[PDB]
Amino acid sequence: HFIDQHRAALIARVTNVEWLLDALYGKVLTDEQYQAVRAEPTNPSKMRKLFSFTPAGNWTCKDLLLQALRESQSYLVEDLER
Amino acid sequence: HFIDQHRAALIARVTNVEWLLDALYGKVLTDEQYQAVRAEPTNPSKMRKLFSFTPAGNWTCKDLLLQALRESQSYLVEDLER
Amino acid sequence: HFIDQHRAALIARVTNVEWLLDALYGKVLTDEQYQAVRAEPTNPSKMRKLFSFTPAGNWTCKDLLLQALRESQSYLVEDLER
Amino acid sequence: HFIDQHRAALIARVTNVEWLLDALYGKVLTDEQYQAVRAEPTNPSKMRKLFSFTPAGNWTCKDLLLQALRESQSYLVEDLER
Amino acid sequence: ADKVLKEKRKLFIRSMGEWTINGLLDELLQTRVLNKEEMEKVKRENATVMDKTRALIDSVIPKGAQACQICITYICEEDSYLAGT
Amino acid sequence: ADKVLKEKRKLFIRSMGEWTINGLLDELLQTRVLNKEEMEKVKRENATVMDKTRALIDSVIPKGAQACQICITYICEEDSYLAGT
Amino acid sequence: ADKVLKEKRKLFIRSMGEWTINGLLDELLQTRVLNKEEMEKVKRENATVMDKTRALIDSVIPKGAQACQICITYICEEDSYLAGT
Amino acid sequence: ADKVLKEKRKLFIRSMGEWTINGLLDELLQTRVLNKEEMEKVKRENATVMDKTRALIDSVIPKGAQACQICITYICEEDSYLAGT
Repeated sequence: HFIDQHRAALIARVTNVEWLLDALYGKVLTDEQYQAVRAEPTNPSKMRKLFSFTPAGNWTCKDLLLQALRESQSYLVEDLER
Repeated sequence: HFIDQHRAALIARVTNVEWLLDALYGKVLTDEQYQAVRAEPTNPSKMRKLFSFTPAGNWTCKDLLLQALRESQSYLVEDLER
Repeated sequence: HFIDQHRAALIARVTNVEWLLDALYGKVLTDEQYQAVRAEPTNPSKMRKLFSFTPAGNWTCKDLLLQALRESQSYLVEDLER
Repeated sequence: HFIDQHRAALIARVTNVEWLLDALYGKVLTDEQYQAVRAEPTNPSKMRKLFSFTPAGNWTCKDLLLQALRESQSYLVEDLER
Repeated sequence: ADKVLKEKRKLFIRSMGEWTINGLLDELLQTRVLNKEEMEKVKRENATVMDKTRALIDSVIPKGAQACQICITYICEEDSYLAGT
Repeated sequence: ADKVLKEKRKLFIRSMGEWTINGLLDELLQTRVLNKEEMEKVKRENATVMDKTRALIDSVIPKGAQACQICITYICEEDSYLAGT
Repeated sequence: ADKVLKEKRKLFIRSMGEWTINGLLDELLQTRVLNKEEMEKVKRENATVMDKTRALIDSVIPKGAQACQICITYICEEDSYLAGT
Repeated sequence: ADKVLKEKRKLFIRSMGEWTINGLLDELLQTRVLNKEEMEKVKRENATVMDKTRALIDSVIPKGAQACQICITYICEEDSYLAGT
């Protein structure tokens, strides 16, 4: 549920979407999703399309995203726990 | 035609839509259609708009398209024959 | 009447809809109309929505559009006079 | 009102969108808006997106933009006086 | 009078490359063929000598009465092995 | 075998460098798999070495990936760090 | 403190050089803020100093309290005409 | 006068040299018609052989119509073999 709370945060914060995008390729994001999200001009808008492409309540996809965040920058997880 | 059979592959596969677009210009479609196809962000969506302009009953244009496919990427066509 | 005589041609001939838009913004086009015209991807369709906003008897806007066309390309303006 | 009058010039006259960007980022542009404007290809298109963020009724944002123009390029500003 | 010279030589310009490409488009700027903004728009596109060429080719919609041709004369001042064919 | 090559991973192919990527694109051009355009598109548009590599990964040539044993064999020619060589 | 740092800091990061930038990247990488790839992306950004700075500042966007602080403290050991107090 | 000065001598200023270019941008910063930023980008990022010119040609869009006189007078400091100088 942490994720949903930073579903809002990260859409306005993270700037490394293209790398996280990897963590979901085929796992959760097919090429139709992938290209669409990549085509967006801003990192905020890239995340906006991305999170509308993961409407699954499945914890797996959320957990994969978190692991991606942990392996990408490793900072936002503490910064959003506050 | 195989192309009619395998168009679902084509929309998701052929990553040089712009080259194909060149051949279909003066010979097949009106340039308004050129710009239209070029506009949408993804290669899958670019092909989707392309096939919506291309009449399935127009066999002649389809032949030129096949030759274009053969000259464009030249490996996918043989993998589609297989 | 210059416009009503060439509307079909120039809808599909001039590329720089956005440049033409600048003059219109100053005189006639409100910001809502500006954004509307800009939101069309393809230049022929972008002009089509522009001329759909200005198909009335207002001669000032029509007249300023001619001068804009003269200052836009200076090539198509002579080519359509011929 | 001076800037609103001459935006048709300025959209296609001043080049250094990035300098202008700094002041607006502080006052009006949020980070998502900053990225949006930056993603646009041409200085004219960059300014076009900038003025779409700028509220027409706001003197403050207009005034900040003018000061930015003066501190980036006041020699365009002197050519505007002329 | 010049449209066909490219209507039938379109894809040919998909082989035209090099800094001859910039040069090809900065003559059209001097004349009223391309605006500063359109010149900027073509330059801000990021293909190597490919979409560039298709952008100038998008500027042939104008009856190239003296435009389409001004391109052709610049092509003539270069070794146009495509024209030579 | 081909299907596994088509998936494998990206993060592992993402953990590469220059002096392999350059040689990969050279061969992919010369093996006629991608034309000049894709070579230009990868080398010009996709600046970020990673972005470049994700672009070659978009040259997985979807169900054209019998050519991707040209890629795998080039990986075999050099130091393979991937478990799925 | 934290929010104040960044708006005032785009404000003053326009007064700088490359000695500074080069060193900045080394510490921001080693303080685990971002990967080698983003450091590579900023270094291979098609600008000189200026847009690269706006890029580092796009790394302070997700930044938390300590993420701004590591940058500002690195600024501290030099002449901070940036007015870093 | 100012409008004419840009109108032409562009292909002609495109056949200029680093000697003049190097001196020119230094003085354009000094005369403050040119900002620190753009000159800083153009000298490295743009092509050396040619784009060097297109850089000051990015002043042609009124970054100083009075600067057209400043440019021509700087040209007068050396061999103004171009017409209108």
